[PDB]
Amino acid sequence: VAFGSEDIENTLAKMDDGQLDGLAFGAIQLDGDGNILQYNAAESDITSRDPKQVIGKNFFKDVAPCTDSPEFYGKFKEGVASGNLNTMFEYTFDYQMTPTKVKVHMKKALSGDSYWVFVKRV
Ligand SMILES: *C(=O)/C=C/c1ccc(O)cc1
Repeated sequence: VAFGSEDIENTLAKMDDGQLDGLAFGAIQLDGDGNILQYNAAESDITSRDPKQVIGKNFFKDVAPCTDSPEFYGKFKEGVASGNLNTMFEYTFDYQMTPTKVKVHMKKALSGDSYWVFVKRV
């Protein structure tokens, strides 16, 4: 239930949008190409994005352009390709929002066809 948990993908594997909105950290589920599958309440609180509005949109191309870099998007693609996405790093979100320092945790989902992007303020 906590950010950075070693088995976080197991816990969240069953959750629907409802339980996902209950997390203390931002949670985004993306497919291989980075299209948004799920986007919870906590993430919305940090970025101002309307969940219903971003579902279906491409995270790296349209929603979060500042993440289009080797340091974020680069690693997402490496993980999709290797099949073992799992990395944590510091990042700053600043597109159409006050510059906000966060800690990010990307981790492949158990379904093997989706990927998680977790975020919390620092
Ligand atoms: C940089 O522009 C990041 C923007 C952003 C990150 C995460 C989100 O959920 C929404 C926008």
